[PDB]
Amino acid sequence: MRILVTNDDGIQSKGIIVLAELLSEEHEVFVVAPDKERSATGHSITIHVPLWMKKVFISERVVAYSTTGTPADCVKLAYNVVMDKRVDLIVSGVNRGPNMGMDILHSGTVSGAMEGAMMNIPSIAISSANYESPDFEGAARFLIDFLKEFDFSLLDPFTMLNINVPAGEIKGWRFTRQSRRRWNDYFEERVSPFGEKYYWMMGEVIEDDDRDDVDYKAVREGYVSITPIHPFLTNEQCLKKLREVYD
Amino acid sequence: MRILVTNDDGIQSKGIIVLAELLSEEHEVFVVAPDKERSATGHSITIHVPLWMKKVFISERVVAYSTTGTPADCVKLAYNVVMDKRVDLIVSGVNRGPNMGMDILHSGTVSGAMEGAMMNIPSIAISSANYESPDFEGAARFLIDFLKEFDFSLLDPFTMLNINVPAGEIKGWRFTRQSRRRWNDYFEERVSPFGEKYYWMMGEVIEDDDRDDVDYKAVREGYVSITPIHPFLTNEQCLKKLREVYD
Ligand SMILES: [Ca+2]
Ligand SMILES: [Ca+2]
Repeated sequence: MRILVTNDDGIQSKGIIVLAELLSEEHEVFVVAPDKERSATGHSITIHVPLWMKKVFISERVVAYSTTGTPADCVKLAYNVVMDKRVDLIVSGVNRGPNMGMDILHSGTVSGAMEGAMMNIPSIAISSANYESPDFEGAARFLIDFLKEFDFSLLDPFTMLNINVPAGEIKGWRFTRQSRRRWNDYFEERVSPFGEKYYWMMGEVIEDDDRDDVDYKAVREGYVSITPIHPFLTNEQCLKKLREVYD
Repeated sequence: MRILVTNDDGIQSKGIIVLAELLSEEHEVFVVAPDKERSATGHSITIHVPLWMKKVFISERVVAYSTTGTPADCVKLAYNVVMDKRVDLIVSGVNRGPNMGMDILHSGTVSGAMEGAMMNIPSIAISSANYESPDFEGAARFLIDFLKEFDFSLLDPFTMLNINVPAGEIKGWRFTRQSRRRWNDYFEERVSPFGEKYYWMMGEVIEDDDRDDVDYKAVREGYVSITPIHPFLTNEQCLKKLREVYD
């Protein structure tokens, strides 16, 4: 299987290296990731200026390239220029920290995998749900096992898998829905040497989902959270109501 | 989009001119076709003798060249010496007459596109389903409209689309599978002036497909037939059984 590995922390990140090396023992792995920190870049793409790539070494077992673009740019470039449109699976990660709730909208890790979903290529965004003490190997090992037990034909079109792995013990797998986890974010105001004020974004997490099958609850219980998501944001319930009211 | 256009009827065929002209209205078109009739040449290529090319005129925006080779040779030449290995799409046609069932194996039109598939370049073979009232403009116009509605990421690697446009009115299009339409060939015997007999190949068509989603049935109904085909001929079903018995 020809696998494309990418991430949003940079090609030199420990999370992507372990993932690539472990996947290289059984598959043909191609790594195309950002040449710098791309966390919180969401699904941004580069259209105003050109993109550049650089061949880098990360293992004699894998073909690697860094690009001046975003995670989504990396997937487009890998697909069209590095892998000759021959990609069997796309894995974006392993990210240091969780990617759950509404945070996935600005997640670079998720965007990489989503670009794959948009092309109907089986894709997975994988994150170690513990920023402080991440377990890249455990997440990678879990993935290798998942690839042997999961049947990707069950994946509907334009659908990818957003995966969050507990850092401690993995007590099992659980298919979940995206939660509404978000933040009470504010700003820390400060003053620069030249007398101009500046702001630092800060925040406290909000976990107020009443539903029992959401992503963070599963992870909280030591269970890997596997959420099938697609690039469609329509609020059907609301749409139906707006119509039965006007038109 | 850098598009390569070829055929099996010769660069002077009305079928290829109409097609190249329309595609140029919004695409960088290059035409590399045979300098002579090449219908029924299948996937033959020129390896025993040299290949020659000749600059030809068709449009002020379209770069054209005829060659002494087959449709397949044309694609190899076009790609390596005319388009600097930069081809986004290959379209072969528009052919005068259908290309469905087993007949696609000896079709020069199909082979032009199949060579592109072998080189892993998105390719399309397009034919007007009526030999006697062909409709080159209709077939070409359908393709232009189809391109605006087709997602090339869904066209697997080494795969091409074999398209047959019915003559007359198009009710719509369908993604079909290759049928087993074929011919019961035979020969009419005749004698030359010098007393030696010769044979003229003739034949009656055989249409005995029980499946409803095959190419010719869609065409008969007034629908464009679109079949995704590739250069892989293994009979998996037969192979499976052979391995079960000779394990
Ligand atoms: Ca990150
Ligand atoms: Ca022909």
